[PDB]
Amino acid sequence: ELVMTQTPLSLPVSLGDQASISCRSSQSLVHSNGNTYLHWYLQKPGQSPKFLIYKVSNRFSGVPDRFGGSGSGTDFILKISRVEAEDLGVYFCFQSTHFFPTFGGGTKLEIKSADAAPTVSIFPPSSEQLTSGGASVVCFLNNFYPKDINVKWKIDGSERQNGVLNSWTDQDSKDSTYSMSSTLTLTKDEYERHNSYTCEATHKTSTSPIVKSFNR
Amino acid sequence: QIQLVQSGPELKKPGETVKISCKASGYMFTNYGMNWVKQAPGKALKLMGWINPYTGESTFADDFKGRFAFFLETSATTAYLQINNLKNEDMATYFCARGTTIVRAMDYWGQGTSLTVSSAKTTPPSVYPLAPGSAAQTNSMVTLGCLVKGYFPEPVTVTWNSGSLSSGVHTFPAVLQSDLYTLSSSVTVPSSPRPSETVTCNVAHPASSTKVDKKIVPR
Ligand SMILES: CN1C(=O)[C@@H]2[C@H](C1=O)[C@]1(Cl)C(Cl)=C(Cl)[C@@]2(Cl)C1(Cl)Cl
Repeated sequence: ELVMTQTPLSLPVSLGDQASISCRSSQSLVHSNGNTYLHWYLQKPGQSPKFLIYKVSNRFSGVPDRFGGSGSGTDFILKISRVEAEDLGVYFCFQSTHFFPTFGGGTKLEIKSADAAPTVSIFPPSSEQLTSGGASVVCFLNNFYPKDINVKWKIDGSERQNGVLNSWTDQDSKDSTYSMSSTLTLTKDEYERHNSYTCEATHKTSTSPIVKSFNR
Repeated sequence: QIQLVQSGPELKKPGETVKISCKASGYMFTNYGMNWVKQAPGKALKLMGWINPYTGESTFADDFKGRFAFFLETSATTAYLQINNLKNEDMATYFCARGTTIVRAMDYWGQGTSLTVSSAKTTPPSVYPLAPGSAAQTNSMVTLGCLVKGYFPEPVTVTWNSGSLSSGVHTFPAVLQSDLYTLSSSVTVPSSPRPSETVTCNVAHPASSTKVDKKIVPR
């Protein structure tokens, strides 16, 4: 199969700036007939993918001048001269030169902004959850930038990499930051077996993780 | 003019079969092929195959054999994707898309059809208050929250103070934990208006006709 590799996974840009993303095939896309069937698509959060560039450098009807596609053989580039807000979303390259057309893995065009440390808060199991026989400890790591962040959970001073479910919001519309929620779910027996519960957040904004803990 | 309108969201249990429609218009339905694309939550687009026009032949990627079928009701210019014997891995969103032979690409795409496969039965959520747990404290702002646990199917609608509170809120996508969904939502307000000024989350679950409010009190 033809493997289509896109880089980067995420490309932060400042509106108005230039943006360039790469697409590489494991096999040349040049067809025997002379054509190169390498296309580009734009998929907006929640919307249907939109046709942007066909056969490497040909703009689909209605597509803005600022979108230019280039390259050959196995290497391709899609360039956006002056990024507009309507261009944010996920770009996918697609080849149909070789039987069983394949898509690249996508490149998300996002907003760049200044670094921001996360605002971390920890919440012990509520009283009504406990009464009901459950015990979840939730941790919010809000409004941070860049998006890369790792969160660790320690129960009585030792790491717990189980019972943990994470969820992440999309980039914020007005302030371009990201947010994460991490909840450590454990049985009530377990919860009632330990005293200290910590939420450790590691982000480029610090040499030391941000730690939030509570001891029941 | 060209429109590809897909059928509504689908909720099925393993082993059932689903029929997703794609109603085309604004173009000669009999002159273009219809492609189908699968996209798993946050994943890449994956082409399932397509059904040629004048000929009626269907091609399927290797991953979609045996249980999948493509057919169309041309007299109504609609294309169908039928999935029999549903599996859990069939859970994803499906797109219908017109193909243009000369360019060997799909040009106009449908809006997408979400398909969920689960043995779980409808279930309203359990809403718990997330108030601080007597630690840390002062500064200019305080973050509060609500845990919406054990519901199904999606979605749930979360608001704060009936939607009056908007800027300080972050409602996170739901995550599956044993056939059931759980989501959390945080709100940050100035520490002076709380508990002074009430802060309450309102959780609604249409699927089960549920509407719950949970005032956050210093827990
Ligand atoms: C008719 N018909 C096909 O043979 C396939 C589809 C289609 O609509 C697409 Cl969209 C077009 Cl057009 C061609 Cl040709 C391919 Cl091989 C790809 Cl590129 Cl997948």
